Amino acid sequence: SNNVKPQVFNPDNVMMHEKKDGTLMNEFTTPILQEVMENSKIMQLGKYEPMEGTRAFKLGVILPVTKEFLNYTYSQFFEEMKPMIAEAFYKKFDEAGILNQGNNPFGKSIAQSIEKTNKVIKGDFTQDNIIDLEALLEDDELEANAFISKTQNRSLLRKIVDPETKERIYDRNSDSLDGLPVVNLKSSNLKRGELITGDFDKLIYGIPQLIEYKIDETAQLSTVKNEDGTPVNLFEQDMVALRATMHVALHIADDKAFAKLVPA
Amino acid sequence: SNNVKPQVFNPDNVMMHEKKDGTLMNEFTTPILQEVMENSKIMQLGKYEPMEGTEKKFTFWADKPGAYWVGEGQKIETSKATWVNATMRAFKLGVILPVTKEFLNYTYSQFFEEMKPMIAEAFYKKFDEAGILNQGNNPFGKSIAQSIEKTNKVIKGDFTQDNIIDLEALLEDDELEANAFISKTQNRSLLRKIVDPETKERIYDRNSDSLDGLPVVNLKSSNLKRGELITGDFDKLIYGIPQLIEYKIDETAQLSTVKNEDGTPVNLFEQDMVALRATMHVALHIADDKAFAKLVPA
Amino acid sequence: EKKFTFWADKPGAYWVGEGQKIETSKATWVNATM
Amino acid sequence: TVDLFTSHGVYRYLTNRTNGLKLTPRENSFESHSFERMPITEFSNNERRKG
Repeated sequence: SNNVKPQVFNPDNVMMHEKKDGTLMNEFTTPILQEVMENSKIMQLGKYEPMEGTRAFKLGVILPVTKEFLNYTYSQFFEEMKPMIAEAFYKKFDEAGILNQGNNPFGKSIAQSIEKTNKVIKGDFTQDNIIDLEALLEDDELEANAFISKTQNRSLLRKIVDPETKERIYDRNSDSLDGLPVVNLKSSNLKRGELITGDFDKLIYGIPQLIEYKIDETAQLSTVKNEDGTPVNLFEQDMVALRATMHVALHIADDKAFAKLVPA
Repeated sequence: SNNVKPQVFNPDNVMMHEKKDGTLMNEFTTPILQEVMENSKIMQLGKYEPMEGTEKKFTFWADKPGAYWVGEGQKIETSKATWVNATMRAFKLGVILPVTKEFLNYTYSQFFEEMKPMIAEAFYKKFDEAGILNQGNNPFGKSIAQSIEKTNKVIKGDFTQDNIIDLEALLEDDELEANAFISKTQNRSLLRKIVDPETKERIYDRNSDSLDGLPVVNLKSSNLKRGELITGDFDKLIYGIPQLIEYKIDETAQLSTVKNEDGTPVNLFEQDMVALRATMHVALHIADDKAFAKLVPA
Repeated sequence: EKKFTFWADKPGAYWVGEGQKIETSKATWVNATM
Repeated sequence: TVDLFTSHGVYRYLTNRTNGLKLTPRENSFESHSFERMPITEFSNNERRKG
């Protein structure tokens, strides 16, 4: 529109060419990847299950962009944002399935399995506590397959050495503990001193609908209010939006297959 | 919010893959169509008329010259011709079916493909009941029942050879000849027991569905009562179709005759829904209000 | 055992003025078993 | 007047636009021919049949 102050949106999720202070991102240099992509950990550890139809639940998001931004500031925005959305979905799914966090829709999670079976070790990281953690699984004829850890505790793992072989139990190059691979979770909910392990083949997942993307220049975003409170009309307000959706399903076949180590 | 329960709609016109009790509808057994889809009885009996725009004009002769006997050398007198005009306009039918895309993926892949004949049936019935019986908010200021009402061309009494011949005679009383009968299938019971007492000929062919040798057409409508029968010179009933049924399927419009649980209009894009629109243009014209007559039980 | 599903409600249809809102309607089906 | 040519014969009908082009059979409604394929041949000016 002829508005010389930029449009304030509520919530402020719309991408804009002009900042609130009047700065204009003309000739704007494309951002660069300061971090690597975080793959889904339950899609890495767990067992895939061929599934037809839906239990499943639907993930989704919408990204609105001001077409000024899409023309002058960053033309390829939607092509470079697609994988970042996929990462957001993987993180939401991992956080729901593992930690029972983020308003998970399933009634199932590893955190709930552990809280039910009380398979928790109070203690600092020591070779004896690692062996006890593993024995909590082998007690029930199940053998540990991998470890889940907050990367910030490698400082603790390097301090553990086998007093028989007199060598590090943790291979800091392989990132494997006692010969088992350790995967790192970037989420803020798993605390520094916490470690999880289990036979992840007992954790089953399915994906009835792979991540689908649709770009639209016409819809109305009921959820995004103009400053006056009217809903955003993409066509009249010269705006564009990307919709992404996915269906994921999670199942835990045996909830005693998981154990957790936590600080005393 | 992260509210994962399924969306309630008002009116409950939206097809859904998940029920509010938590039942999830996989393995759906696709329903089989019991009946046969009905044709438009107006398109069957009436006269088609090409119509390019939403309106059409007709012009006919009305007055013809006279003649005179004149003596030798007498002045030959004048005479005059005259014409009259008539016109007809079209109206638009339509309906929209909204569908949740989960439903369209995991429950009924063909649903929109299976609805198209049921829509064509509902449209043809809407047209027939408007033009024939003046029912269903008839948009045209024209109809058979309305022409009969304005002419008072109604016979009262029971189905008899007497009354049915009187009914047909009521048309040649206006120099028109009957061409067909419109009746309610409930009443072929009555027609299948009226017999000419001289010849012992039955007025009705149970075999050919002919009444006094004219063809009979049955209405499925519930408005035409058992005891009622209609006849006319249907060549005087003109219809046109400027736009045959157009379907379109849209994934991003806003509906407004349907509201979310919170009262917000349904947005197909933001809510991940799809909707099927069907429309048709149809036009109706009674060329001569006197060309129709009706028999009614007293 | 055998099971059947049949169409039970036909969608309706509406007369719509020039530029007016087209209203919606739904089909429904019914289950039987014999 | 309508002639319909098939691989075994000609069917002949009458129609009018008024009744909706309902094809009505006609005097000598069918007439056999001794070819074994439809007799009419079409030539095209080019792939698109444009003048």
